[PDB]
Parts: sequence; structure tokens; C-alpha cells
Amino acid sequence: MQTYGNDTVQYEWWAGNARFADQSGLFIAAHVAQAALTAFWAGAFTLFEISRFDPTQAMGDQGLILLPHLATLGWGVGDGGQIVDTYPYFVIGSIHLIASAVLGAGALFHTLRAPADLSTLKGQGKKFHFTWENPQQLGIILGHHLLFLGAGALLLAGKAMYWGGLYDATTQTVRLVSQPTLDPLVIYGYQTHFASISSLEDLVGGHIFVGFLLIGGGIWHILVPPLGWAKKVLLFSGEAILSYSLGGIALAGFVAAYFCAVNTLAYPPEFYGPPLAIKLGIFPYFADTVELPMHAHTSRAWLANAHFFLAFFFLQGHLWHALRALGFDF
Amino acid sequence: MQTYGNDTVQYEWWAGNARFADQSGLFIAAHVAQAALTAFWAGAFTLFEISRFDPTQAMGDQGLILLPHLATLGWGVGDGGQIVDTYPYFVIGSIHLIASAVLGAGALFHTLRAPADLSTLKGQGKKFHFTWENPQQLGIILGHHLLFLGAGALLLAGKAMYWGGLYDATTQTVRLVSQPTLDPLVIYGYQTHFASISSLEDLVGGHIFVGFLLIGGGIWHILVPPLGWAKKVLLFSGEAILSYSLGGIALAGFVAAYFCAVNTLAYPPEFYGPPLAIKLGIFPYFADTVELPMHAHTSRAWLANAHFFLAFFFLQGHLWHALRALGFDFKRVEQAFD
Amino acid sequence: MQTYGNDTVQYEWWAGNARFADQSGLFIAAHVAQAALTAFWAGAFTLFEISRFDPTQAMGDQGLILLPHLATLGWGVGDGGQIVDTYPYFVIGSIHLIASAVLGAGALFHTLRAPADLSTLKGQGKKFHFTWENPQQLGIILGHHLLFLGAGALLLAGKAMYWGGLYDATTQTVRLVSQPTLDPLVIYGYQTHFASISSLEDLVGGHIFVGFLLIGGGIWHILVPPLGWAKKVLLFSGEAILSYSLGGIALAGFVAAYFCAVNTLAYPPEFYGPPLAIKLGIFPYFADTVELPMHAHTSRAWLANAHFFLAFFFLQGHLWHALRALGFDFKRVEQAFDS
Amino acid sequence: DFANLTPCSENPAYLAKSKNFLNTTNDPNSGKIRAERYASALCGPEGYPHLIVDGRFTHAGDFLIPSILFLYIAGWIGWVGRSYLIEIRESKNPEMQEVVINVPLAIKKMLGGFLWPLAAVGEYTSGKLVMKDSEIPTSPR
Ligand code: CLA
Ligand code: CLA
Ligand code: CLA
Ligand code: CLA
Ligand code: CLA
Ligand SMILES: CC1=C(/C=C/C(C)=C/C=C/C(C)=C/C=C/C=C(C)/C=C/C=C(C)/C=C/C2=C(C)CCCC2(C)C)C(C)(C)CCC1
Repeated sequence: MQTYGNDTVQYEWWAGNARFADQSGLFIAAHVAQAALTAFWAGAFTLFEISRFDPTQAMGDQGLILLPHLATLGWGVGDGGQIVDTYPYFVIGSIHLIASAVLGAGALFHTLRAPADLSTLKGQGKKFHFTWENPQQLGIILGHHLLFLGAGALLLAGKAMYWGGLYDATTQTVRLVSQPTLDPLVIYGYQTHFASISSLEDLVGGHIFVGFLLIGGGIWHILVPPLGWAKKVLLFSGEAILSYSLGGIALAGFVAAYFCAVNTLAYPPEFYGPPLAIKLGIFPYFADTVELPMHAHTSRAWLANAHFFLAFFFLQGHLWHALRALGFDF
Repeated sequence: MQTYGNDTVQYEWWAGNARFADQSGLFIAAHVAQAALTAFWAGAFTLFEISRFDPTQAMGDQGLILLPHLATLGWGVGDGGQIVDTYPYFVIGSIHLIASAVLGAGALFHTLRAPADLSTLKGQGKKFHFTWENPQQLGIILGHHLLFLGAGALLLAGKAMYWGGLYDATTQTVRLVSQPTLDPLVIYGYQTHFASISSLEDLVGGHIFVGFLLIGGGIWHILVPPLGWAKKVLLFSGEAILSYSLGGIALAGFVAAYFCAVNTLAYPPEFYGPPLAIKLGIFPYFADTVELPMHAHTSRAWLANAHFFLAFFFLQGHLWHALRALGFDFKRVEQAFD
Repeated sequence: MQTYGNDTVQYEWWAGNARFADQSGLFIAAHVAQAALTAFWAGAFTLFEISRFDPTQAMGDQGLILLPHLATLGWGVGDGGQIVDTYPYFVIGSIHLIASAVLGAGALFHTLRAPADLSTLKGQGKKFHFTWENPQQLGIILGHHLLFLGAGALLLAGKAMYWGGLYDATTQTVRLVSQPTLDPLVIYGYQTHFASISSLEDLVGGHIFVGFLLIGGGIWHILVPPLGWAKKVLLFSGEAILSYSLGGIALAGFVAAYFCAVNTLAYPPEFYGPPLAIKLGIFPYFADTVELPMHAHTSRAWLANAHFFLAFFFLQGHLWHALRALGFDFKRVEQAFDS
Repeated sequence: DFANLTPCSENPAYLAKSKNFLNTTNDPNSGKIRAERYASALCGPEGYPHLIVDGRFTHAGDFLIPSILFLYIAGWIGWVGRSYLIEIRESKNPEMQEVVINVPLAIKKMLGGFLWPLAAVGEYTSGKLVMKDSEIPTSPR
């Protein structure tokens, strides 16, 4: 991390996560504990919402945060209205609870067995050591992470047409998108009118072009080191690299907050909720057009308004890190 | 700036924008953030107007000023003038919001990451460094900006001739201007009745003649610097170059206020509102032809009366800065009354 | 400027305009700003009263003075003496107002950038440096100004004969005049009935005869210096030449106040109003014939009764400066009443 | 706008009372002349002229012309009283010239007071109108 005008800062108990920023072993252990808590949140709150799910009522009024996402992928949906099966939603949250214990096992593994710095040990273990000033291994980490997100977008391509189908909100009996709209001219013009989607062949075809770009750039960052022009304009520091991802996540969060309240095809109001509108003013928040029965907010309202505030606090959290990485103030 | 008598003068927080007049790196950072704030207004208020737009009423009375400019281009109507598609209004405000984030990036880049003075940089950063005493570098900046303004005027006439055409009010439909104006006798005669124009074909050939002129002046200012004709008659101070641009944009703002009051073709009446008689009272203004309910002034009257007051005060700011550049300290007036 | 022998007169703020009377560059700057303020009033108040103009009513009863001036020249008038075009009043009111901005810029140029004394300047400004005690330089200034006044009177004759047409108050239409008078006897006969001419073809021919006289007079003043008899009988001080100008323009004010009130040709009654009766009370004033109520004073009673007082108070201003030029200290009044 | 003030020509209370206006002088038509003069004013519900002093030049004769005419005369009385007091202060006996006024000196000052506003501006500029605070008798705080 960026030490403020010196070499080593002895951080206090309040800023306790600034202490291990130069430690490679504790960097792995803290980050896979975040993924353990993310897989626990994906797993335990899947089963939490099953226990509070009434299929007679509307699914949007019960605050389902993970069930309409699983209904969008098509794990056991019904064309006659309400979702029929429950065990596909049960096994997905049970798998994430298993993977949270596996990721939680790796949280304590690199905490205690591994040292704080991954250079004391050897034997194909010193290769998994990174330094914030060294560009070569950071391109290896970025190249390998983009290979999984390239495969993650390819896994949706495997799911849509080799391993199942995708729920289409118009036909209501999936679509099973086999050959999508693979047009480079369509996806280039879709930079602006992305608020509403009319066909999911653009979604499956968009994930083809995103995934091939991600696996194309993933294998590119593996082969070559970072260039000198990227070293010149971008600071290669601990807080600087954090500021680059915190800017992109907050950019992704603001898009995800806007895409929740305005989309009706990949976010169908059958089980997500009716769409919303942006209420500008002192607090820009998304307010429900639909009238909830007794002082409630729907799932689309809860997803959009939380992700707007979380990306805003990431935006202000990026300003605390980017001004510190440049050494401008505080 | 001016540096009255002695140099190394300091400015307080109410005049703190004058501290970076000699700093080239911070001069970029303030101006690009102005273009970031201008393109943010061009994008967010395109979204603010389309959220408040109702197609039942007329276009001008609702208080929307941005979308009539795009409808004049032919990007809001297909037939009738009712404005039936809001998709080309959405692509413009989203592009200007993207460009404002790009211009917001490089502006904060030049005030925190890049140095505040470009004279300490090496490579292309030394070639971009400028000071307010070198006319050769100021001719390089002016010649390259004049190329961009000439390309901007050519892209309007290029779109009007080959990429869709403009909205012609006398036929109420978009049309191609594939036969342009190439005889400069009619442009020279348009100095008098410039604001009473009723020809879309003569307007596009004007921008062809304008856009070919500002690239001619753009090329001329690059390969030839300012010389002894221009150095002896024009001051080259920090506020002197600002003063010429302040009155230069006030002259443009006075014409644009007058062109937004009596024209019917580049400001169609079903998009902006009816043309206005030129009134004058304590101050000049462009009053409405008819009194709309709850005194809602039309978008044509909101554009013309605001641009008149902006051009008057920019003429007054030109007078403040030209007096400050020449050497008047605004304190000799009180000392004569003694 | 009269200094009463003292070379170091400081002057207070109320007489602060006397400080630049010996400074040639600052003399230009105040006078050009006066012409900037004069052309601004010709421009802004043409546009002020074209907004206040009601075409159904007569413009005389509305209280407008600049639109009847342009309507008598023949702009915006149809076949019945009414007003149908608001555009030539707008163009002329714009042309005067833009030219006031050029003059307002050139006054600030001669205040700030140009030197206070033009003897310091090298080039053509050294030729423009005038001193008050140089009669040869002042006739060059006077002769060039007589050329533009002669060109202005020929332009009005040119506007009536060729470039448009004047208004005919007898036939209530805009008439292009053709072939005005050339005999000098009728203009010499117009010294008596100057205010009752009632003829366009003799008004233009009189303007031809004074346009050729002023241009020929400006030829004589540029080429020939003052001979010496005028130096003996007229003073050549700064306040002395101002005294002759204030006296000369007071007589022109008294004529124009009288010519506005009784003449119907150059001041038509459907543009201005009925010809005013020459009344007199504790002050002379030209009163309304028709006597429109609610303090109307229908726009010829404003022109005539302002150009008499402004001529009277320039006649008082001529007397203030001619007394100062001849050597009256004006503080000797106070020592006359002292014990 | 004065919507509660009708003009006295159209005020029915004034119109029924102006026919009974008394004569203030020996002229038998004094009440008739006052009836025509007060008709141009603004009247209330009781038919009496209510004057408007806000600064409108339509009602400039209500207060402004009284203001201009008063301040000229009251400035004249103050200026010739100040200038006589200054002139007798330089004499051998300034005390006796106040109870026994030098009347030819008083008439000389009083006829010269018609140019008091030009003399007041000039004396303010010369510094002889306003005394400095260091040169004035002062209370002991
Ligand atoms: C990608 C995310 C990211 C990462 C990895 C870090 C990492 C770092 N930041 Mg941080 N930062 C971010 C985002 C991030 N930040 C955001 C979101 C903010 C805005 C709030 C900031 C603003 C910030 C400040 C102000 C500080 C840092 C500092 C730190 C360092 C130590 C932090 C620590 O010990 O935590 C300890 C954490 C706590 C004690 C918890 C805070 C207490 C709050 C009130 C708990 C409740 C939070 C919230 C209300 C709960 C809502 C729940 C709801 C969502 C359901 C570390 C290098 C510190 C530093 O470098 O010192 C100069 C420092 O002082 N950052
Ligand atoms: C997502 C939540 C989370 C995660 C998983 C991490 C992860 C990490 N923290 Mg922690 N921390 C958190 C949030 C988190 N923190 C919050 C919000 C606070 C602010 C209240 C802190 C404040 C804090 C302190 C004060 C320090 C850590 C340290 C550690 C690292 C070493 C732990 C270790 O090896 O144990 C065994 C311990 C050691 C080998 C020696 C480390 C020194 C002490 C004993 C660590 C224990 C502090 C504290 C009790 C940890 C729990 C905090 C909180 C979850 C209750 C570990 C990787 C340490 C660090 O950065 O490593 C250098 C450090 O000193 N944390
Ligand atoms: C293109 C525009 C331009 C440029 C770049 C300059 C540049 C500058 N001028 Mg300025 N000037 C101009 C035009 C311009 N001026 C105009 C139009 C005016 C006439 C009003 C002036 C009058 C002027 C004065 C009087 C002074 C300068 C000063 C300054 C300097 C510091 C300004 C500062 O710190 O702001 C500080 C800004 C503020 C404190 C904010 C004030 C905001 C006010 C209230 C206006 C708000 C807008 C208003 C509500 C209308 C809204 C319009 C609506 C459509 C949105 C700087 C060199 C100073 C200088 O050169 O001497 C040191 C100085 O004293 N200028
Ligand atoms: C359109 C809006 C606009 C933009 C684009 C800028 C642009 C600029 N301003 Mg600014 N300014 C504006 C409006 C604007 N201002 C207004 C209206 C005010 C009146 C409140 C000022 C008053 C102001 C001051 C007082 C100063 C500037 C300076 C700066 C420059 C560098 C700031 C920096 O990095 O600090 C670097 C600063 C230092 C290393 C030391 C200076 C300490 C001052 C107090 C820092 C103030 C910076 C501040 C955040 C700028 C915005 C002010 C306000 C709008 C919040 C930057 C190019 C600074 C400058 O000229 O740089 C030398 C500066 O001193 N401006
Ligand atoms: C039609 C209106 C008019 C015009 C165009 C002028 C023009 C002139 N006057 Mg001026 N003035 C006027 C009205 C006018 N006056 C009236 C109404 C008053 C009485 C209040 C005065 C009292 C006055 C004073 C007290 C003095 C002038 C002087 C000057 C000159 C100042 C500029 C100069 O030479 O820069 C160079 C000037 C200087 C180096 C010193 C003067 C400093 C400032 C610029 C004086 C400006 C005072 C200003 C005009 C008062 C405004 C009055 C009114 C318009 C509101 C200029 C030639 C000055 C002069 O001749 O000095 C050489 C002088 O001292 N004026
Ligand atoms: C020298 C001097 C002075 C003086 C000056 C003056 C007083 C002048 C003035 C000047 C001026 C006064 C100028 C002018 C200007 C003008 C203006 C500035 C205007 C504006 C406007 C415009 C330009 C336009 C208009 C229009 C038209 C024409 C058409 C229609 C539309 C519109 C309305 C837009 C003084 C004393 C201060 C001081 C000392 C020095």
C-alpha cells in the first residue's frame, strides 16, 4: 500500500487491515475469507428465502433477493405462472454452503500454516508471490482471473445451449438460445440503449462477445508483461491498484443499480417486481410505482436502491484511496 | 495576467482562479473540467428534458431547450413534427455523459497526476507547454482549435448533405441538401438579412464556406505564427487573450440571441415557439408573441433572453478584463475625486 | 482653457472636465464617448419607442419623437400616412446602436492606450495634436468637419432624389423628388418665410445649396489658414471657441424649436401633431393647439419646448464661457458685495 | 395601483360633498375652485383627497414638489444663518452681533442664499463645511 511519506507505517487497531497490505500470505487468507462470506451469503440466504417463500403470493412482495436470479437462469421454472419446483433452488444454496466451508477452510489455512510473506517457503510456492511494484506477476494474476471470467461467461453459453435453457419473459416456456444474434454491429450500437432489452439472443450473443474478449485478453496478459505506457500513466501501488478496481466496481454498481429498476425482460416482473423510476433531489433514490400492501419495498426496489448507495460509498471510498495513492491529501 | 507594477502578487479565495494563469498544467485542468461540466449539462439535461417531455402539447411551451436543437437536425421526428421517437435523444445524452466522464478523467489527471507546470515535463509535455509571451505557441494552440471548429461546421453541413439532412420548416419534413451553395456572392449579400433566411440550401453552403474558411485559418495559423502586424496592435498578456475571447464570444452571443428571435428555419416555430418581436424597456428583451398560461415563456424566449443577458455581461467582463490588461487599476477613478 | 495667468490651476471634481482641455488625446476620448452616447440614444431609444409604438393610434399622441423623424424621411410609411413596417426603424435603430459600440470602444482606446498628449505620439497622431493658440491647425479641424456636414446635407438630398424618397405631407404619401431648384434667388427669398416653405423640391434644393456651400466652405478652411482679421476680432482660446460653438448651437436650437412648432412640411401633422401656438408666460413655450388632456403634450410640444430651453441654457452657457474667455474671473462678483 | 382609492372625479362621496365646500377667503367661489382642484387627486371612501408620497411622478405634486420647494427655502435659512454666524465670529465682539444683528451684513448674506446648494457643495469639497473630529470640543466619555 501507499505509505504516506515514509517507508513503514505502524497502523492502529482501527485501520487494522492496512497492516497486512505488504504481506502476501495474509493477502490470500483475507480475500478467500471474503469469498467464503460471499458464498455463505449466496448459500444461507438462498435457503433463508426458501423458508420465507409462499408460492401463492407474488414473489416480488416477499423480498426474494436470490430466488428471482435463480428463476432467471431457469433452474426449474413454470410456464403456468408460479415456480413449480424448489429442490433446484435448494441444491444451489446447498452447494454454495459447501463451497463457503471450503473457502473458509482456505481462510484459516493461509492464516496459520502459510507465513505472512510467501518467500520463506519454496518448491513451486514462491511463484505464488506478488509485489506491488513488480508488474510481471500482477499480469499473471490479472491474466488468470480474466480466464475464469472468460470461462464464467462461457459457462452461461454452455448452460444456454449445451446444458439447459434460459427463461424468456415473452414466450414463458424458456427459449433455449442456440444460435444468438452474433452481430458486431448490433453490440457496438448497444452502448446507449442498454436500459431495455427486447430479445435474449442479444444477451446470449453479448455474453459470447464478452467471454471471447475476456478469454482473449486473459491469455494476452499471461503472455506479455505490462507495457511501459501503462506503467507511466497508472501508478503500480497497493492503494493505486485497489483504486482502479474500486472505480470499476463502483462503475459496475451504478450500472447494476440502474439496470435493476428499468429492465423487464431479463428482470421479469413476474417474480422480481414491477419497474421503478429515478426520483432526483437531495437523495436520488428509486421509488416504487406499485403500491405494496403494508409498508414494504419490493425486491427490485431493494436491489436497485442498495446498489446505488453501495456504489456511491465505493465512489467516495475510491476517492479516499485514489487521493492517498497520489499523495494529494490526508 | 496583469502584474500591476510588481510581480509575485497573490490572490484570495474569491479570486483564486487567477493564480494558475502562468501554470500550463493547471490551465488544462480547469478548462477540460469546464468542458466536462459543459458536456455533463449536455448529457444530463438531455435526460432531464426527455423525462419531462410530454408529446401531447407543443414542443416549445414545455420549457425544453435541448431537444429542439436535436429536432432541428432531424433526430427527433420522422413525420409530422409530433416527435414520435425518443431513442435518438437517448443516444446523444448518453454519449455526452460518457464524454463528460472522459473529460472529467483528464481534468483531474492534470491537477493531481500531471505537473501543474508543463515546463518540467519531457517529451511531448514540453511541446504542450505555453506561456503568455510566446506568439508562436499561441498560434499553434489557435490554429489547432480553428481546425476543430472548422471540422465542426463541416460536419453539420456534411450530415445535412450526405448523412440524413436537416429539418426544413417550409416543407415540415427532413430533406437532403445534396445540391449545395457554391457561389460566394449570395453569402456576401447575407450580411444584412442573415436572420431572415428562408433557405435550407443557402444555410448549408454557408457552413461549407464557414467550415472551409476556419480550416483555411487553421492551416494558416499553424505554419505561420503571429507577426509584427499583430504583435504591435494586439496585447499578448494573460488577460489580453482572454479579453479578445470574452468580447468574441459576446459578439457571438448577441447574434445567437438575435438569431433565436426572428428566424423560422434554423429555429422552427413548432419546435421552439413563435418568433418574437424585439422589445426594449429598462433593458432589451424578447417578449412572447402570445401570453401562454401561468406565464410559461416558450423555449425560444428562454434561449434568446438568457443569451442576451449572458452576452451583455460577457461584454462587461470583456470590459473589465481589457481595462485590466491595458493597465487601468480601477482605482484612478476614486483618486480623481480628491 | 482660461487660466487667469496661473499656470497650475488644479480644478475640483465638479469642474473636472476642464483638466483635459489642453490635452489633445483626452480631448478626443471625451468627445468620441459623447458621440458614443449620442448614437446610443439614437439607437436604443429608436428601439425603445418601437416597442412602445401602437400602430392603431397616431404616433404623435403616443409621445414618440424618433419614429416621426424616420417616417418623415420615408421609412415604414404606406400610401395613407400610416405605419406599416416596423423593420426599417429596427435596422436604423440597430445601425446607430452598433456604431455607438464602435465609438464606445474608440473612446476607451483614446482614454487608456493612446497617450494623453498627442505631441508625444510619433506618426499621424503628431499631426492630429492641436493646441488652442494655433489658428492654422484649428481651421484644418474646422474644414474637415464642414466637409462631413456638407456630405450629410448632400446625403439627405441624395436620399430624397435617388436613394429612396421623402415624405410629402401635402399628398400624404412618400414621394421621390425629381429635379430640385437651382436658382439662387428663391433660397435667398427663403430668409423671410423659412418656417413656411411647404415644398419638398425647395427643401432638397436648399439642402443642395447648403451642402455645396459647406463642402466649399470646408475646402476654404482646410486650404487657407485664418487670414488675420479674424485673429484680431475673435479670440482663439479653448473656452473662446467653445463660446462660439455654444452661441452658434443656441441659435440653431432656437430656430429648430421654432421650425418644429409651426412648420407642417418637415414636421407633418399625422406624424407629429397640430402646429403649436407660440404662447408665452413666465417662459416662452409652444402650447398644443388641440390640447389633448392627461398631460399629453403630443410629441411636437416635447421637441419644441425642449429645444428652446436647451437653446436658452446653451445661450446661458455661451455667456458663461465668453465671459470666462474675455477675462472675467467670476469671483469678482463676491468681492463686489464684500465690505 | 390603489384599488381602494377611487379618483375624486368618480368618487360619489366627494361628489356629494364638493357641492357644499365652504369659502375660505373673501372670494364667493373659493369652494368651487377647491372642488375643481381637488378632483384630480385620489379620494378615499369619505371623499377627501388622500395624498401619495411613495415617489411616483404622477403624484409628484403631492410630496416631491413640496419637498423640492421646502428644502430650497430651508436650506436657504440654514445657509445664511450659518454664513452670518461664521462672518461675525471673526469680529472684535462676536457675542453682541447675535443679540444685535448687523442688519446690512444680514441682508447681504440672505440675498446671497439663492445659490446655497452650489455654495454647500463647494464648501463641502473645500473642507470648510465639515470640521474634523480632533478640532471639536468633546465630552469626557
Ligand atoms: C474494495 C474495497 C476496499 C478495500 C479493500 C479497503 C481497504 C482499506 N481501506 Mg478503505 N474504503 C473503502 C473501500 C475499501 N477499503 C470504502 C467503501 C470506504 C468509504 C467508507 C473507504 C474509506 C476508507 C477510510 C476512511 C480508511 C480506509 C482505510 C483502509 C485500510 C484499512 C481498513 C480497515 O482496517 O478496515 C477497518 C474497518 C472498520 C473499522 C469498519 C468501519 C466501521 C463501520 C461504521 C462499520 C459499518 C459499515 C456499514 C455502516 C455497514 C452497512 C451494512 C449494510 C451494507 C448491510 C485498507 C487498506 C484506512 C486507511 O488506509 O487509513 C488511512 C482508513 O482510515 N478506507
Ligand atoms: C472481512 C473481514 C476481515 C478479514 C477476514 C480480515 C483479515 C485479517 N485481519 Mg482483520 N480486521 C477486520 C476485518 C477483517 N480482517 C476489521 C473490520 C477490523 C477493524 C476492527 C480488523 C482489524 C485487524 C487488526 C487490528 C489486524 C487484523 C489482522 C488480520 C490478518 C491476520 C490474521 C491472522 O493471521 O491471525 C493471527 C494473527 C497474527 C499472525 C498477528 C496479527 C496481529 C493480531 C493478533 C491479529 C488479530 C486482530 C483482530 C483480533 C483480528 C479480527 C478483527 C475482527 C474480525 C474482529 C487477517 C488476514 C492483522 C493484520 O493486518 O496482519 C498483520 C492486524 O494486526 N485485523
Ligand atoms: C469566460 C469567462 C471568463 C474568464 C475565464 C474570466 C477569468 C477570471 N476572472 Mg472574470 N469576468 C468575466 C469573464 C471571465 N472571467 C465576466 C463575464 C465577468 C462580469 C461579471 C467578469 C468579471 C470579473 C471580475 C469582477 C473579476 C474577474 C476575475 C477573474 C479571475 C478569477 C475569477 C474567480 O476566482 O472567480 C471567483 C468566482 C466566484 C467567487 C463566484 C461568483 C459567482 C457569481 C455570484 C455569479 C454566479 C452566476 C449567476 C448566478 C448567473 C447564473 C447564470 C445562469 C445561466 C446559470 C479570472 C482570471 C477577478 C480578476 O481578474 O481580478 C482579480 C475579478 O476581480 N472577472
Ligand atoms: C468551473 C469550476 C472551477 C474549476 C474547473 C477550478 C479549477 C482550478 N481551481 Mg478553482 N475555483 C473556482 C472554480 C473552479 N476551479 C471557484 C468558483 C472558486 C471560488 C471558491 C475557486 C477558487 C480557487 C482557489 C482558491 C484555488 C483554485 C485552484 C484551482 C486549480 C487547482 C486545484 C488544486 O489541485 O489545488 C492545488 C492547490 C494547492 C497546492 C494550494 C492552494 C490552496 C487552495 C486553497 C486549494 C483550493 C483548491 C480547490 C479544491 C479548487 C476548487 C475551489 C472550490 C470550487 C471548491 C484548478 C485548476 C487553486 C490554484 O490556483 O492553484 C494554485 C487555488 O488556489 N480555485
Ligand atoms: C459625457 C461624459 C463624460 C466624459 C466622456 C468624460 C471624460 C473624461 N473625464 Mg469626466 N466627468 C464627467 C463626465 C464625463 N467625463 C462628469 C459628469 C463629471 C463630474 C462628476 C466629470 C468629472 C471628472 C473628473 C473629476 C475628471 C474627469 C476626467 C476625465 C477623463 C478621464 C479618463 C482619462 O483621461 O484617463 C486618464 C485619466 C487620469 C490619469 C486621471 C483621471 C482618473 C479617472 C479615469 C477619472 C474618471 C472620472 C469619471 C469620468 C467621473 C464619472 C462621471 C459620470 C460619467 C458618472 C475623460 C477624458 C479627468 C481628467 O481629465 O484628468 C486628466 C478628471 O480628473 N472627469
Ligand atoms: C471615455 C470615458 C468615459 C465615457 C464612456 C462612455 C459613457 C461611453 C459609452 C459607451 C457606450 C454606451 C457604448 C455602446 C455600447 C452598446 C452596447 C454595449 C449595446 C449592446 C447591444 C448590442 C451590441 C446588440 C443589440 C441588439 C441588436 C442591435 C439587434 C436586436 C438584438 C439585440 C438587442 C441583441 C467615462 C465617463 C465612463 C470615464 C472616462 C473615460
